[PDB]
Amino acid sequence: QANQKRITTPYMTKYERARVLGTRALQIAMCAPVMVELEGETDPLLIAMKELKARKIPIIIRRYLPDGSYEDWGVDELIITD
Amino acid sequence: GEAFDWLLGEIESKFNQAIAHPGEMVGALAAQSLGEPATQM
Repeated sequence: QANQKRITTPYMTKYERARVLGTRALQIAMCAPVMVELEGETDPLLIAMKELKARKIPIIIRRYLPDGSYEDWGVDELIITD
Repeated sequence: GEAFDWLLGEIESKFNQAIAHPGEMVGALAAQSLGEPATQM
């Protein structure tokens, strides 16, 4: 759909933030570039959780509306619940 | 005056956190919540 007229919650559902911090931590865990300055972090889940609060994660979420269409929200445009 | 402006600030945030999350499996929730008491009835 167009960037106008998107109808979906701007907030990030707890299902999306569970699969974003999982998919991001799996990338970091394989030699993937890190967007944020890491300080004493050897653990990928803590790094990926840190990228999220800074809104640095490079993922766009594709939300399928139930009628077959879809919308593309980048992880910056969404509003982190917690 | 500032309490009221601060009060309307959280009535929004507290509400917008209640809204159901797209993707919840609801039938799993309503099937288990009606039948979980059943074991004690």
